[PDB]
Amino acid sequence: GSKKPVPIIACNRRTGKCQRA
Repeated sequence: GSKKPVPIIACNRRTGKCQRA
């Protein structure tokens, strides 16, 4: 608990939906 990083997510070619596994 120090900094506020950001993971990676996968986008989808459908109903505005994007997220990681």
